Amino acid sequence: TPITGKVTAVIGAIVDVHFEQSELPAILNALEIKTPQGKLVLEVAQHLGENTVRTIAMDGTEGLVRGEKVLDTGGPISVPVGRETLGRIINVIGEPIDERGPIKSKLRKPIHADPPSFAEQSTSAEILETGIKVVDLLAPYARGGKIGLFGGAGVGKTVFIQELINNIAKAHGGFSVFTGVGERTREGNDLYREMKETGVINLEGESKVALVFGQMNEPPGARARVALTGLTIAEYFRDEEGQDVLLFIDNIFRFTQAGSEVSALLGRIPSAVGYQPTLATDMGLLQERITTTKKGSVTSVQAVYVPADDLTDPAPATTFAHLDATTVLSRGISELGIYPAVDPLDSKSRLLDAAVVGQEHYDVASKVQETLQTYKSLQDIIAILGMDELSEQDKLTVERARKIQRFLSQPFAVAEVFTGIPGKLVRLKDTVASFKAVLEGKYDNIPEHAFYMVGGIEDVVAKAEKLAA
Amino acid sequence: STPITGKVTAVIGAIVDVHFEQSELPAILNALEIKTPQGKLVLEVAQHLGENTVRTIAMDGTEGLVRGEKVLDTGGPISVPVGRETLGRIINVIGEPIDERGPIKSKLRKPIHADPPSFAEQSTSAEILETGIKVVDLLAPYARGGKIGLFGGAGVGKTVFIQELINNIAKAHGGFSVFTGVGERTREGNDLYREMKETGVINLEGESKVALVFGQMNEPPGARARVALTGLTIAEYFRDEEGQDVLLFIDNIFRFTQAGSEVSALLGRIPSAVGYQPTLATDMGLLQERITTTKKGSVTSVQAVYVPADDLTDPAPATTFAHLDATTVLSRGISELGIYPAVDPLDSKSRLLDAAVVGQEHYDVASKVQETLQTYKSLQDIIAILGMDELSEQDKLTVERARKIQRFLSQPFAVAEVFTGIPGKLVRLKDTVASFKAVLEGKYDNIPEHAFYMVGGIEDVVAKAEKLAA
Amino acid sequence: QGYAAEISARRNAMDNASKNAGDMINRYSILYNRTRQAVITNELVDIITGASS
Amino acid sequence: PGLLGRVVDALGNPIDGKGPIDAAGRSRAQVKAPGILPRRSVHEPVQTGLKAVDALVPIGRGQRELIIGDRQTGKTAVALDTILNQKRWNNGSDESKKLYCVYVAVGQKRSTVAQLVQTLEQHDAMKYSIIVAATASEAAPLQYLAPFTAASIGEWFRDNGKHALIVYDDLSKQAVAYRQLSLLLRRPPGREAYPGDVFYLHSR
Amino acid sequence: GSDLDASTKQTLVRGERLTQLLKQNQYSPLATEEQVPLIYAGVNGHLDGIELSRIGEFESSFLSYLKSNHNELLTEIREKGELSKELLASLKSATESFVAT
Repeated sequence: TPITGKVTAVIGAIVDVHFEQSELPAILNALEIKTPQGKLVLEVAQHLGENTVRTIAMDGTEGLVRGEKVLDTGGPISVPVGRETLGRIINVIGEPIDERGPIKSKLRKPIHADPPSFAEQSTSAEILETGIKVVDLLAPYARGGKIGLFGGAGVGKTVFIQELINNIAKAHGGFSVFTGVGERTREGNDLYREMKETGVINLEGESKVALVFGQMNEPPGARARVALTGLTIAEYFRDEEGQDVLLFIDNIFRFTQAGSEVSALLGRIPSAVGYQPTLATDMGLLQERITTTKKGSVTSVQAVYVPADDLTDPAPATTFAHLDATTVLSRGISELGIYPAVDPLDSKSRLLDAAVVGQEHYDVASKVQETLQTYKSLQDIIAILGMDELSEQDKLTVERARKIQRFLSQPFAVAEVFTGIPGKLVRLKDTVASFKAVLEGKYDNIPEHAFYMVGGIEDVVAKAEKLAA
Repeated sequence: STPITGKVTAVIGAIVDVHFEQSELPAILNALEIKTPQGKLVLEVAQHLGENTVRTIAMDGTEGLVRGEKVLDTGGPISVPVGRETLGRIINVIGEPIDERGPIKSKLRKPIHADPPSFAEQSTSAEILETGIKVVDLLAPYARGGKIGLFGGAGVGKTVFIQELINNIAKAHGGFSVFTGVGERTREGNDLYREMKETGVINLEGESKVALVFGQMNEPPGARARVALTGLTIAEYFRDEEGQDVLLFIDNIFRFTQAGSEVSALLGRIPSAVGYQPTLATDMGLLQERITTTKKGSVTSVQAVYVPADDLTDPAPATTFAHLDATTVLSRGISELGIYPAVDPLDSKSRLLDAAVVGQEHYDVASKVQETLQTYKSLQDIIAILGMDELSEQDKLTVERARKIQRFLSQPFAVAEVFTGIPGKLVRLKDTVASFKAVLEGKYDNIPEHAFYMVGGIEDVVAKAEKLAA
Repeated sequence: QGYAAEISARRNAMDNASKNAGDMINRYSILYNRTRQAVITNELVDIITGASS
Repeated sequence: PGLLGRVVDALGNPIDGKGPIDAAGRSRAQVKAPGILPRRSVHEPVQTGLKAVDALVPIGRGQRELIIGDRQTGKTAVALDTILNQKRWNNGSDESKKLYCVYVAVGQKRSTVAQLVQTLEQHDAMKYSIIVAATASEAAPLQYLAPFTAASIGEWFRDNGKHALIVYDDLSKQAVAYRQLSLLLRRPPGREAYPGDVFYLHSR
Repeated sequence: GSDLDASTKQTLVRGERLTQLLKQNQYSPLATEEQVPLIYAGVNGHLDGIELSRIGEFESSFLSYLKSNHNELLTEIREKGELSKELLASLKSATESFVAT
C-alpha cells in the first residue's frame, strides 16, 4: 500500500525513515526515496517503533536532506524474470546496465524467495566432466554436487571460472546463469565481448546464456542482494521451465563481507573477529535455494576469497557445510610454476569415497594422494639434508612424487595466451589412463621437464623429443 | 526475621531477578526460596541493584519459573545440615538426598560461607603421609597436612588414583574424609558409589569414613560453583567442632573455576585473560586458604585438576599451581605407554621434599634417581639423528639403569580390574628407598626392565626374576 | 683415503645443514610473529563485545 | 513407534511428506537427566565394524564417545558406518542388541540429507531410522531445538527397554546458533563470542 | 635417515604390518566374529613374515578361506564370545596354513 514517510536520519548507509501515518509496512518490504538524482531503493530490516523503521541502503546516501519524502512500493524489490532475461545484464534493482532498455517480462518477482522444501529432491549425482585433468581425477563434478574453491586469487579467481565456461558450457548445452556478486567492473565487459565473439550470446540472434553482474563501487547493501537477484532468475529456470542449468558464482566472499559491513550499523552486536551473527541462517538460505528439485537439476561452482589463506576463519568454515566437493586452489602452487594451482591434498568429492567413480579410477586417485602426502612429510628432511641421506627406497618415492606434482599442470584454453602454452583438453576417460601409466614407472625415466606444463599421456613423450635435441 | 516478599521481574537464565519490599532490606549471600512444582528453588543473592532489587544466581533449575511469583526470604545464608549422620549418604547442593535414604538429619546446621582463619590460628605440616605408591613416595613424597594437587590431562587416571587413596588411606586413618564431586558425570558418581561400598569404605548398616556430596553438571552454572563449598563445611564441622584430622578429597576443582566464569559474564563483568573471569584470583584464594592446616584440625586435601588441552601455562591451572605444595604432572603419554601411575617425576615439585622433611638419606636416593632419568631424557636428541649404535658404552649402562627405573614406576591398582588385572600392592616408604638404592648400586643391572612390571616391594622384584626364567 | 673423504664429506654435509636450518629458524620467527598479532587482536574484540552490550 | 521411517523437523512434524505420526504420548524438550540413583554401570558392547575403532576405543551403551576431527573428511561416514553394522543383530530375536537410531542434522543442506536417506533405504535400514533435521535455511531457535527434541524421542525408547543410538551432528553448529540469538538479545559473551552458559545446554 | 640395528627394526617391521592391518576403506563394516581372527594374525606376529604390500591381499583371502572351511569355528566365537584353548589352537592352525598367503 502507499505509505508516505520522510527521512528522519541517515546514520551510516542504514537510513531511518519516519512514517507520517499509522499504516506500517512488513519486514523486507521496499521503499523508494525520491531525489532529482534517480531513486534510492532501500529495504526494511528493523522496525524500531514509534513509526521509525531502519532500512538497508542499496544506493549510496549522498545528498540526503532530513524531512525528505519516501514512498512504499508494498513489497520486496522485484526483478524481472522470463526467458527474455537472456542476453541481458541485470544489476540489483532489476534494471539493465548494459542498456538494452526495459527488460521484457511476464512475471516480476521479489528477490527473497522462501527456500524449496525437503520434499522436492533429486537424488542425482551422475558424473559430469570438467575437461581439466586435476579436477577429473581428484574431485570430479556431479549432477547434484556443489563445488567450492577457496583461497585467494593466484591464477586469477575469475580466469579459472572462464576455463570452466569454455569447456563445460559448450558440451552441457542449454541455459547457464552467471551471478557475479560485487565483482570488478572491467572483467564483466571482457566476458560479454568474448561470449558474442564465440557466438554463445548474440543480441541479434539467440542467447542460451543469461547474466547478472554487480559492481564493486556499489554500496554494501547493494552487493549483498546481487546474489539474491540471480538466484530468483535461476529458480524460475529450474522449476517453471523445468530445464537443467549451471550456476557459477564468483565472488561469494563478497556477499558475506557486504553483510558484515551493514551488521554493525543496524544495531547488532557481531561475532568475534568481526563477522555477522546471522551468518549461519543467511548462508543456509542461499544454499537451499540452489537445492535440486524434481523438475530440473543444477550444478554449482563457487569462489571464495580468504584474506589470510586460513580456511579456519569463520566465513570459509560455514561455506563447507553446503559443499560436498571442493577443488581448493592455493597461492603457493601458482607461485611455483604449476598451472592450475589446485592443492591436491585439500580436495574431495563425495563420489571419491568408494567405487562411485569406478574401481580403477578410485585406485589411481587413492595412490596419488598417498604419494603426495609422503612427499609433504619428507619436506623437512629434504630441506635440512637431502634425499641421498635417506634410504634408497625413499629416494625413489620422492622422485616419483616430484613427477606427479609437475604432471598436474594442464595449460588453460581460453587463457592459453596468459599461461603462454597452447591449451590441452584432457578428457576424463584419458586422465585415468595417463595417470595409470605414470604410477608404474612408464614415464618416470625421462626428465622432470617432460612433466613441466603437459596435458595427457602423449605430450610427455613429445617433450622428451624436444629436450633431447 | 519476618518473611520478606519479593516478586520476580526478569528470568534471563541462571540469572533471575526479584523485587523485595522496602523498609525491610535483604543482604548479600541470603537464600531466597521460590515455590515451584520441583521442590523449592534456592537463590543465592549476589548483588543489590538498588531499591531492593536483587540479581541472584540459581542453585537449582531455572526452567518453568512463573512471572511475578512470590519469593520468601529465610533471612540468612544457605544452610545445610552437618553431623556424623552425613556419613555414607550422597547429598546435593541444597542438603537433600540423591541415594534416597531419607533426609540427612542431625542436631546442628551451619552456613556454606566462612571467612578464612587469621595468621594466629595457623599450624605447620610436621608429619608424614604414606601413599603406598612408589613413584609418588620417593620422587614426590606427600606429607600430612598437605595441599597435594593432581594436575593432569583429560581422564589420564585422575579418578583412578583418587579411588585407591580412599580405599586404603581413608579406612586406615582414624579421621573422616569428605569426597566432593563438583559437577561430575552421572556415570562417574555411580562408579564412585558402587566402588566405595564394595571396598568397605561405606557401610550403610553403620558409620562411614567417607561422605559424599555429588553435584551434577546438568545444573545451572551458579549451582555448579557452590557444590564445592557445600562439601567443605561438612569437613569444617569435623575439623573444628569434633576436632578430627580430615583427609579431604575434591573432584575436579577445574569445574569450580569454569562454573564460576559462566555466571561472571552474565552478572555484568567484562571478560579478562584467556576468556576466564577477572574474579579468578580472589575466588581461588578464598577456597585455598580455608583448606589450610590449623590448630583445631589438620586438613590434607587431594584436589583433582583438569588441564585444558595439556596446556598448564593457562592462567586458571597456573593460579591453582602455586597454592598446591605437592604438584603432580600426569602426562597423557605415559598412561598409554602402560605405566600406571603416569606421574612425570621431573615435573612434580614437592615442598615436602628436602634434606630434613624426609631427611638426607631419602633426599639423596631420590636426587640420584632424578638425574639418571634426566640423562635418558637429554640423550634422546643424540639418539634420534646420530643413532644408538655410535653411543658410548658408559652412557648405555647409565641408560639401562634408567630404563629399569622407568618401568619400576609402574605398580598395580586394586580399584582397576578393568584397566589393570593385577590387585594393588601397598609399598612403605622405607622399602622404596632400599629397592631403588639397590638399582643404582647395580644389583639390578642385569635383570630385565619388564621384571619390575607391576611389582610391589623388593621381594616381588626378586621373585619375578624367577618367573621370567621359567 | 676413503675414510678421510667420508669424515670430510660429513663435515661439509653438517655445515650445509646449519645454513638450511637457520633459514627454517628465521621462518618460524615470522610464524611466531604473525601468531602473536592475531592473539592480541582477537582477545580485544571479545572484551569490547562484552563492554558494548 | 510412529516416528520409525519418518523425517521430522524440529517440532516433530513431517517435512518429507509421509503420513502422520502415530504416537503413544507426548514429551518435552528439556527434562532433567537421570541421576546417579537411576543409573547402572556400563555392560553392553556396541560395534562399529571398523577394526581400529572397536579394538582401540571400544563403544558401549550409556557411554558418550566423541568423534572429533576436521570438517568434512567423511565425518558423517564414520557415523553412518556404526549405523549400518548394527543391522545384523537388529534383524533377529535378541533384544539386548537392537538399534532404533535417531540421526541429528543441524546446519546442513537438504541435498546432503537426501543422499543419506536413500543410502539407508538401499542398505535396508530406514525401517528403524528417524531423522531429526533442522536445516540451515531454517532459523537459529529451530536449529538449536533440534538436538534437544531428538534426546526426548530417545528417552522414550531408553525407558521402554529398547536400545538406540543418537548421533549429534554437529554440536559445534549448535553453539553457533545459540550465539546468533543471544547476541541479538544482547546477553554478555562467554568465550569467543559464544554465551557463557553454553556449557549448561551441552551437559544437560 | 638414522642407521637402525636389528633390535630396533624388529619393532619397525612388526609395526608397519600392523598399521596396514588397521587400514580400511570407506563403507565396509564387518561383524565381530570375523574381526577376532584378523587381530590374532597381526598381534601374534603372522604378518611379520608376509610382505607389507600384500597384507591387504591376505586379509581378504584369509576371510574367504575361513568362510568355506572354518565356518563352524566362527559361529562358536560369535555365540560364546570367548576363544577357548581348543578355539585358540584351531585359530592358530588356520593362520598357519594360510601364512604363505
